[PDB]
Amino acid sequence: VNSFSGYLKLTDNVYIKNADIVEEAKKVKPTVVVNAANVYLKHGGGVAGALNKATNNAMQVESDDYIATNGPLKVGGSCVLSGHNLAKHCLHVVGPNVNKGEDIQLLKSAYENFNQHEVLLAPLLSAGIFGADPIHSLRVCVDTVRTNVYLAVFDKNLYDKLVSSFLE
Ligand SMILES: CC(C)[C@H](Nc1ncnc2[nH]c(-c3cnn(CC(=O)N(C)C)c3)cc12)c1ccc2c(c1)OCCO2
Repeated sequence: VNSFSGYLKLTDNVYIKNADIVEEAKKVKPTVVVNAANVYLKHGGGVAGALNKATNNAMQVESDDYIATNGPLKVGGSCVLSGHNLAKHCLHVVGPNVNKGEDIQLLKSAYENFNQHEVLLAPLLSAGIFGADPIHSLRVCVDTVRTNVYLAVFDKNLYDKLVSSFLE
């Protein structure tokens, strides 16, 4: 049903809210929820661990069967699988992990995957323990994504800093 509410409108197609992406998926019932994935789809930590636990491990079981036959994703790449009880589909997107020396330039490629979907509920790619500058990830999102993206950022201090810096 894609019933998003309580978002700040940053541009004509990018919205942001201080919220847990899991609670937003349960309220909104989106067509697509984006996972902040890694190349072997190991759903531990951050967004991935929270989405997988909210599916009672159904996401991990499906992802392990996908990887057994198809192998790992590339950094900047994505994979549509089931959204289970959270969404119709889950778009698993791998942003670069700059704390592990991956190329920050691939963050644009990671957000370009969003353009295949009319509307998405998504996290801020490559933030948290992946190490990218959040203000930079928000600018790449705004400059790259043309479809409707609703960003859920589960940290009030980070949310306030992003909004204040975007509005300068
Ligand atoms: C930057 C941060 C704030 C962001 N995290 C998040 N952004 C949006 N919704 C989120 N939910 C959770 C979460 C975790 N646990 N729970 C359950 C819970 O707290 N319960 C009490 C039941 C919910 C984290 C989260 C982020 C974004 C991208 C990343 C990244 C992290 O980790 C590495 C890859 O990429």
